[PDB]
Amino acid sequence: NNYDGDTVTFSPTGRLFQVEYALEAIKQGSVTVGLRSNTHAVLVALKRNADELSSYQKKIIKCDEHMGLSLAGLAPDARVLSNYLRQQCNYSSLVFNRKLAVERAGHLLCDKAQKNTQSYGGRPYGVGLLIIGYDKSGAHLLEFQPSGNVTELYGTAIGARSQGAKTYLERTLDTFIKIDGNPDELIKAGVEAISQSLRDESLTVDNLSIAIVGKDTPFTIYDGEAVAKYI
Amino acid sequence: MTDRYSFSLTTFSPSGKLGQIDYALTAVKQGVTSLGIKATNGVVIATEKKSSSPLAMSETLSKVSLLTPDIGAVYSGMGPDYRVLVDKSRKVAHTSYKRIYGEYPPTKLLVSEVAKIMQEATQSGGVRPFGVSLLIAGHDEFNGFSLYQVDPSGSYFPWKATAIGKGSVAAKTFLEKRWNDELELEDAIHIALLTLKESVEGEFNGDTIELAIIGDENPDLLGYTGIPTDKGPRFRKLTSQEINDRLEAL
Amino acid sequence: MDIILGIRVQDSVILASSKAVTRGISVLKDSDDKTRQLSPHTLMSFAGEAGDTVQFAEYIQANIQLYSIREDYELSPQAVSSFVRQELAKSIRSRRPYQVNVLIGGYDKKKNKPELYQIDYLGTKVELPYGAHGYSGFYTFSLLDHHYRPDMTTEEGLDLLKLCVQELEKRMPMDFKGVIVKIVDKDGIRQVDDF
Amino acid sequence: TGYDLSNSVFSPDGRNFQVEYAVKAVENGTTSIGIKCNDGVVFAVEKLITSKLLVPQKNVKIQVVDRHIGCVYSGLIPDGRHLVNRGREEAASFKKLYKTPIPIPAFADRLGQYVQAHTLYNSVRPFGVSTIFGGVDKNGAHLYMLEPSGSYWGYKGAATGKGRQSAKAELEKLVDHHPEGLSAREAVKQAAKIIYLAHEDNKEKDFELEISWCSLSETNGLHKFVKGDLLQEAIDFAQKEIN
Amino acid sequence: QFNPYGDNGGTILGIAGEDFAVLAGDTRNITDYSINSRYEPKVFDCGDNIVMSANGFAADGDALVKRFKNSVKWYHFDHNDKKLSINSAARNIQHLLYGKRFFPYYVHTII
Amino acid sequence: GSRRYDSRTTIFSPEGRLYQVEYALESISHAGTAIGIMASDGIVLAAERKVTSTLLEQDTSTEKLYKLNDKIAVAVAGLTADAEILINTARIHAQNYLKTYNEDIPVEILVRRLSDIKQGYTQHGGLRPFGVSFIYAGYDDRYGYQLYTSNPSGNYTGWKAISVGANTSAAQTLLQMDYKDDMKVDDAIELALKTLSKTTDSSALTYDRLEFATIRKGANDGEVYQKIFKPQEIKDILVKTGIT
Amino acid sequence: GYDRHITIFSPEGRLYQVEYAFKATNQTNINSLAVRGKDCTVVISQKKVPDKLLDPTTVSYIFCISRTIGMVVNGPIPDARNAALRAKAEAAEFRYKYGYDMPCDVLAKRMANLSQIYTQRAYMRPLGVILTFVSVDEELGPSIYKTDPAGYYVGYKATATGPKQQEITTNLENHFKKSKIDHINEESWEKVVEFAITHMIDALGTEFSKNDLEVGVATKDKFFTLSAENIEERLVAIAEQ
Amino acid sequence: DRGVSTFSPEGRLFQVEYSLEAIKLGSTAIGIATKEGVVLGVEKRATSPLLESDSIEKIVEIDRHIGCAMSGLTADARSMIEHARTAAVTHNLYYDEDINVESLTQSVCDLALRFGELMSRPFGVALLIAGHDADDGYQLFHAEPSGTFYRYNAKAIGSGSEGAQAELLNEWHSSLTLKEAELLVLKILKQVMEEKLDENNAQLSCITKQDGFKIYDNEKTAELIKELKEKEAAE
Amino acid sequence: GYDRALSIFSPDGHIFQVEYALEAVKRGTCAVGVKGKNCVVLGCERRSTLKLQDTRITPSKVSKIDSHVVLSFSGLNADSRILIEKARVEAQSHRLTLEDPVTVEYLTRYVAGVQQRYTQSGGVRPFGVSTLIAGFDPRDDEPKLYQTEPSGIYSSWSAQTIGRNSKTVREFLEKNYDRKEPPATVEECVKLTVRSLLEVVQTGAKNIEITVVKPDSDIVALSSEEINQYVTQIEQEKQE
Ligand SMILES: [Cl-]
Ligand SMILES: [Mg+2]
Repeated sequence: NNYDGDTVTFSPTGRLFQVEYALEAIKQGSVTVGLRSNTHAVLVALKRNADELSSYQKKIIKCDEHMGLSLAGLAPDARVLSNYLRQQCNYSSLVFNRKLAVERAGHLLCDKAQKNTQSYGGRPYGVGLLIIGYDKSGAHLLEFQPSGNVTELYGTAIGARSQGAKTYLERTLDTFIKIDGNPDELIKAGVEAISQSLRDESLTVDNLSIAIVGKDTPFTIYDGEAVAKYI
Repeated sequence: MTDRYSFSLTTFSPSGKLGQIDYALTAVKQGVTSLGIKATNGVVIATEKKSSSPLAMSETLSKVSLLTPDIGAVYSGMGPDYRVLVDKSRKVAHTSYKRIYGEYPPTKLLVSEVAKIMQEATQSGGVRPFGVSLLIAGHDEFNGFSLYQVDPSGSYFPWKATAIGKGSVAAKTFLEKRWNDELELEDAIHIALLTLKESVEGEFNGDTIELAIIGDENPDLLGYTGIPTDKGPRFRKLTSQEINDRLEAL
Repeated sequence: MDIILGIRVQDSVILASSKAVTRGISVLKDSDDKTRQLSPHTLMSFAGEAGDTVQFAEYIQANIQLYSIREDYELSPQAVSSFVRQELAKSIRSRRPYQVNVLIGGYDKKKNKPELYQIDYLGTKVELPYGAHGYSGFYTFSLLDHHYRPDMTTEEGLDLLKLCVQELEKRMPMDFKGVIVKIVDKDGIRQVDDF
Repeated sequence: TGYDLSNSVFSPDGRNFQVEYAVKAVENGTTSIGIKCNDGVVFAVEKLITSKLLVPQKNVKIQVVDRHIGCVYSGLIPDGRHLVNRGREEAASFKKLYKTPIPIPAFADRLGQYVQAHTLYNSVRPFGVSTIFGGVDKNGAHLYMLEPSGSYWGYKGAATGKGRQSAKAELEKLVDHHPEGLSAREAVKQAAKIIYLAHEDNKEKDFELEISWCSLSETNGLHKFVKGDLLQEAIDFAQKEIN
Repeated sequence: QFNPYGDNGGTILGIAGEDFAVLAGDTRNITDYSINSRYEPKVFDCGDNIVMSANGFAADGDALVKRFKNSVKWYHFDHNDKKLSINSAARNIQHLLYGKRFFPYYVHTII
Repeated sequence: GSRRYDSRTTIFSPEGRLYQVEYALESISHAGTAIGIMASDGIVLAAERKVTSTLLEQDTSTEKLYKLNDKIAVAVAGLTADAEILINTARIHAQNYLKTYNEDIPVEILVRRLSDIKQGYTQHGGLRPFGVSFIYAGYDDRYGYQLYTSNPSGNYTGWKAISVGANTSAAQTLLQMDYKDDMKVDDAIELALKTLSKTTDSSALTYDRLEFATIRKGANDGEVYQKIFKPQEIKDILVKTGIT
Repeated sequence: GYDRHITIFSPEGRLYQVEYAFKATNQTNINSLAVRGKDCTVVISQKKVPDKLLDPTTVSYIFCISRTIGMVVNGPIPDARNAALRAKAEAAEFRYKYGYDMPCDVLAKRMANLSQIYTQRAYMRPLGVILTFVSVDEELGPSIYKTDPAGYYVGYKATATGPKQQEITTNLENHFKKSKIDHINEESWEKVVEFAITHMIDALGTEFSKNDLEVGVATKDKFFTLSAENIEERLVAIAEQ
Repeated sequence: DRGVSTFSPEGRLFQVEYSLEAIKLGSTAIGIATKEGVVLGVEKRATSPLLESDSIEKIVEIDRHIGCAMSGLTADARSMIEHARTAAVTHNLYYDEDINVESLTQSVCDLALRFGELMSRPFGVALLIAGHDADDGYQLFHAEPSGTFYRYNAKAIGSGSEGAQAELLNEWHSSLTLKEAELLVLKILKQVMEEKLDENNAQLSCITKQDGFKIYDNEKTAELIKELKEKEAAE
Repeated sequence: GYDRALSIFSPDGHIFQVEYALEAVKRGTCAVGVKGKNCVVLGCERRSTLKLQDTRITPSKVSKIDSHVVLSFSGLNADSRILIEKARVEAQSHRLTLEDPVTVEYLTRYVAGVQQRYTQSGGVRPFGVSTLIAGFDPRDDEPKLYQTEPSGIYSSWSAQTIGRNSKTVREFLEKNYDRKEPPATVEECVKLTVRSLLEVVQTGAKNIEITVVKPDSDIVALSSEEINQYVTQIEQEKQE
């Protein structure tokens, strides 16, 4: 109200309104789902078009051979953060000959987002990210909020109508976690999960975006006729 | 952890007033009376030592400060603002003058430098004006004796005699009647003590009055002998006893 | 660059400047004009290290031309020479100094007088009736000491200059490929095409 | 009015309302505690299980500084991480210059001055965390608690977050009933109990217990997490006491 | 005085065929009259069907190859996984080398 | 953050005026009147002091008339402290030009420089403008005698006769009435004092209230002399012109 | 009304932020007192540990600035520690640059000048503390110098600070009106501490245990703080006469 | 007042949303991508008849294979064009090749959100970036001041955009010839323009693989306008 | 440094500081530019509120940027000096690096770029100035006349006016200027420029300034008496 003019100001109940408004941009964004087993981790994203002449906005970004994310909210902010992740993954490789741990990647994103919430002039990031990866401790899925809060999860969803996919995954938890050594069945479960967040529109060939990383699988994105199999 | 006040806090109002300078002058008005009188053979500056507590040692608080061996200063208004101006005035007398010319600056130019510092606090980013008016008395070879007033705006004026702070309007009228161009230094000290008695409520003695002169050279106060040209400081702060002696002949 | 001469007569200043440009083994050019017009009545000839000479001359030219536009006025030869001297005097204590010596020949329209200034790369300025830079002066100053008069005409100045150039062509080891000559007077700057 | 809109502004009271508003963010957070024992310290925290989809034992809240200091905090979790990152820089530069690992009181003031600095300017926001931290140094065990204002004191027991009043009452009983002191293994058990008792304030969602400890005898004066059998023993002890 | 350069010996050889190319190099690494290693690979696969070797001072050679491999990685990120053509790779390497014009990578590079 | 407290000194009003410049000019309209009159054989600068007290040491006092170099002087209207900042900058610019070109600075070049400094404060930096208007009286060998004024906007203009400070509307009408192009310094002195004598808010115009100066090309052997009038000399010229 | 939020003048010539910083001074509800002996300077302060969970040994508003200089603070602990760290840094730097130990009155002046800057510069707030510096200076002898948020500072024969400062001040004033000297005419510091505690008891009208007080003593070439047991010995001697 | 980089309660940057309103006030620009080329057309909109209309440069060359049309505060586009040209030429210097149209667009869009308290506000101009490369063929992009860019088969920006876009919805198909696309841009421009369309107040351009980016002569456009009039009168 | 964003967008998509800078231009004295077949003429109003002026030394309204290009303006005078200075510097820098004087279009583009930069830089306000930049390119006999404004847009004009009552003089020029046949001579072009100013100026010849620029750096300012002859001839023809 009076305490939402900038990110440096707490409200009388201890809330940061500019951060909460940035959180709101994510809810307006298109739905994206994340889930994993012990062997693989999958991202599924519903891409959004401007109109029938336009292309569908890309939702998934590759960060390294073993790590990448999907976005929901301001796409330019996802580009800034993903670029930062690319550099940190790259720094870990060049200096230490070491693939960056997914947990440590989350910690870096948290701390980058935090600095923007405590200093004047800046603004919070206006995007949520779902980071998947396969590192030395197996498959991982992270959820990044621009408040700074990063969370390691078996599955989740962010964006508009994401609660539907999130409930499905909460029921399916015991099934999809066991989908080991079977990438197609894990993607099927992600495609079935994101379908719970759809209304009116359905999953078409240039609408759907899927990515996968795993044990002997580099982070690869599937778009176009490559995802027709899963429709 | 940034200084984001890069803009002026003193600005022109629709009426053409610089608010913060006017308000600083109001702070000066609330301050304790101080005065200055110029004689033929000297200058005197004086003020009341308004003690905040009787437990406080008012000797430690110096309202009258030596700036150079031949220049002294007194104020009305906010004491802390005065103390930092005295520090800066003493330093600028060395950096912008003595280290260049090998001698102390004349009164008017040191005043000019102080004035400049005060003007900058009236226009620079993220600062308020100084809440003091200074009375600077001094001597130099080519200008002789002189007395200057400096205001929060940075403006300065030379005076034959004047007063600033609490009872200045009444004090200035008193000085107008008594001042002439044939005054000796002792006569000016006598008039300074008479003028100051009117604005003081409580005790009036050497312990509650601070008074200094710019007068003859004091070779006894120099601290060394062997250089004929260095004859010693013209600034001298009168002792508690020296004030009480003149209060008997009052 | 090698030989640059200057001579101030009654009503003009004459600058003579060699045409050769030599890079080590070969003479790359035999028609080089080692001069810039700073303003309509002020000419600067120059000689020194390769690159630095032209870079400096053009830099000075740009600054004087900027002044002329800003004030709608031509600076006096004295003013231009003082500006040039200060640039060189600033240069000498730089990371990499301009190794350039110059002669500034100008006609002061206010005083109705020709003026010749000699300035070396250190910023050493002198007003002279005749001047030279480098080894030129070793041969030519004795001639000019003998033959010069302050009341000489421009034609007499050019004849005296031919006698300098003949002496340089006889006794100097380097073939400087002759000189371009330019006259600076009340009517401006013109080039003597046959010398 | 308007004194609460800008950080570092004194109200007519002499208060910095923005700092007091940061305290409300702290009071909104999950419960965290600290217990000083005979030869060390024990830290514990309440982690709310928002969803079944949270991976158990993975979203670790307690953080180590150097090798001998544990830090836990309640409120805005990123603000806590930022403070620990600074703490690690302070501990690193101290060891680089002076060789010895940073003493706990020395480390406390480093955080204290840094947090206090964020109440000096309107260009920055106060920290939205109270931080309970401590460990073992050359002079023995130390437990501290640091507020948004920069204020900190040494503690026998400390507690912050939504269940702080509940916890504080329980800690006060331990101080009274054990003047000679509490052992490290006892403090782990009692910490578990206190987090379980303090969970009545956050009783809607179920939670996950997380404990750490530094003890001269039990961990060689190094910060370690309580894991496996010792963690389960403390959970069983806590579960038995609530029933 | 400290000499930042050294000579690790070795020899490399590139030959271009009609529909193939070879880049060969000996595996010996030396300093002065001592053998450091009898098998220290000097020719590297850099991705995108490009092979590279930077023979001379091995520390500058390793540095350059490492930087070029990284340049291939960032080319993919920045230009939608486009294959870096050999001619483009060559021009990119010119800039890497010339970037240190006044403190050079002391190596003969062949790709 | 800090934005909350920023007055924004360098913005346009909806009408396309600079608030702070306008308000500075309002400040200057209360300052003591300064008049400059240019004649064929010299320039006069007259100015009225603001703070009549009997105890002000007038002979060592300088609030209105300042010397920039041997050829150029200024009359000040507005904040004296602000003027002194600018005056010292101008004094330096004149000596930089003299060092560079070995010629005294042309009057207009000095004026433009000061005016450009003032302009800067209206377009960037977020600081308040200088609450000062100058009358520049000077001589050079290009244009001869010149009068200029500059104001807080950084705009400057040339004049035959001009006033700044208080009552300029009244003052400019009186100057416009009695000024002629063939006028001489002695006549311009009389005009300047008569104009102040009528426009003054005081009861009478006296010597202790005035600062007065002339720039004459009537020094020995065709040089230019700046004369800043002493108190006694102002008193004499007041009796001569018949004002006291 | 933004003249009340930052350190600029109000129409009355007042700095409201400075005035409100003075009010922050009494937020702790602690009273301090300082007096001078012949050879010593004693400073006492109330100690209040309301929480049983606090480690009482770490609750302190007395600071050892240098070996010779002690400082008691009236105000919140974060600003107290801000001031303490800076005073320590300034005292150490002084010794390094100028080759002798920073005098008490010079440190007070330096900290007062820093406080003045916060009253003039807008981005920095004043610290909400009153700093009372104590030493046995090698030139001036037993010394008490006090600084506040306005940037004011002055020397004292004795002084008091806190919510009930006026009661303590008048008590001390009356004693020095009788004795007609600027100090406590007593050889040992132990008896000067006993005087200080006695005259605080009389002024505040409250009795003290060993854990209710905190004492700092300055002697020639060292300043130290008394333990609870050293205070207990002091309290026993008071009660026994 | 309020921060320049402030989020609204709906999760949008105020300044970015306000700059989008400035772009609505701008003159129309239309782009149509085909397999034979990409056509770019603009409304010139001279404010007075004395203004020499050929000096209105709202269609601009970035490289030989990339063109650009603008709409909104067109003075803001100059530094964007400068950056685009430099990016294109710089990439050719580093890689001995043409730069991808997407990569060029992405470089332009990276400037967009560099504003705060860097430049003081977002750009008040939208760009249609049209080009060809070997990898993805003929492409048309819409570069906004939000930092987002969308590829389009056809796109209209400026004051007549929503009307023009609905018309492009019906008219565009994947088999359009270049000649057909030229007439279609002229048709839709004539529809949404206030003044009557001619060769002086409207400008055409295209980009083909063979000839690269070309701004059409007024004589050439005049013939295409005359061809349009006849084909509309034909039914 | 002072970084504050003064030029920003408002909810309706306007940059008020830029628009308020145009209001400063509207207040400024009228300036007009008319290009003939082989010349360009720049006319400028001088307000007659200011008499007792010294016209020798007062800043003239038309400024030479180089020997072949001139710049006139309407708006804040102090602001105009900053643009003129930068332009004059860029003109000499172009000669120094390209070995050729600036084209009129190039110089205009530069000045317009500076004006634009001040509409999206922190801490600065826009220039309260619109310019008319006129001249002939090197070795070219085609006349050039451009206009700039605070936003930074620029464009070429057969004829144009800016400043106070520019609406009226643009009305006059829109009906009196024929593109198919522009003013063939210098006389005709100057006459049309004086005529256009006489719609607004409302006083004789002291208030009008005329500067004629011809090809190959031939720039001359007309005197009072030369302009006064045009004023006399116009009104004598008008009495009919
Ligand atoms: Cl200090
Ligand atoms: Mg402050």
